[PDB]
Amino acid sequence: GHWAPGSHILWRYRENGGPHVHIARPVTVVRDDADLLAVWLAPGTECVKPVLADGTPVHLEPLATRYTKPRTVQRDQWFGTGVLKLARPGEAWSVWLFWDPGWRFKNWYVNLERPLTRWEGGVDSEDHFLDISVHPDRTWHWRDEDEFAQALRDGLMDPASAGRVRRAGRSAVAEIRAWGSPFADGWEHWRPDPAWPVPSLPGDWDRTPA
Ligand SMILES: Nc1nc2c(ncn2[C@@H]2O[C@H](COP(=O)(O)CP(=O)(O)O)[C@@H](O)[C@H]2O)c(=O)[nH]1
Ligand SMILES: [Ca+2]
Ligand SMILES: [Ca+2]
Ligand SMILES: [Ca+2]
Ligand code: NA
Ligand code: NA
Repeated sequence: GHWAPGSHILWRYRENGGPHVHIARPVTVVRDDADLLAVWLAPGTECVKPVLADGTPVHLEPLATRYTKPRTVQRDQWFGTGVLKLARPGEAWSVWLFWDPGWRFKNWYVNLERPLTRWEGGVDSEDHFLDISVHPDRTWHWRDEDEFAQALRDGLMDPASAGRVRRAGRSAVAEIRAWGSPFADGWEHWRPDPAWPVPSLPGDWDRTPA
């Protein structure tokens, strides 16, 4: 079934090549139907993110060991402006919209990922490392090609899995070139309902349904 707009759910990613949740983001459902799930991640929301086992930031670990060193999780608020996330059921990416203060639209962000799986409390995925940035002038470029390369070097991905990610990348680029959904759909002009509260991080944010 579908969640009513205004519902609170969790949007989650598992650790790379493991079963445990490492990213958990409480979000408000904007739209949920057979064609699209859209959610709003508000500024200040309490989230879960990965850190290295010593609590230090993943991004600061050299690439050579960034994906080999032991990790844990940390609660942290969503910094900066809120993000709108959009995902077609069954599709191997979601598209997130980023704005600067004053709702100055910055870019669409194509997050290549395992198609979201729905469960009672939200949606779960696995990030595929490679991303795409799309600018308001319709141009585009890759992000994190080097992290994608590193992940395959460390066996976080098979040649076959990597191939599937590259295929997804080509399909997303095809949509960008054609200016299809959701790029063409004016979500850059969407605004959250000011009455919506900031959703809480559930104490059981890490539960994994069978
Ligand atoms: N406003 C805001 N943006 C965030 C936050 N965390 C992460 N992001 C953004 O989400 C983007 C993707 O996160 P990542 O770099 O950890 C991963 P990946 O590139 O594989 O999706 C980052 O570039 C970062 O800017 C946050 O708390 N607030
Ligand atoms: Ca990503
Ligand atoms: Ca990335
Ligand atoms: Ca990145
Ligand atoms: Na469908
Ligand atoms: Na203002």
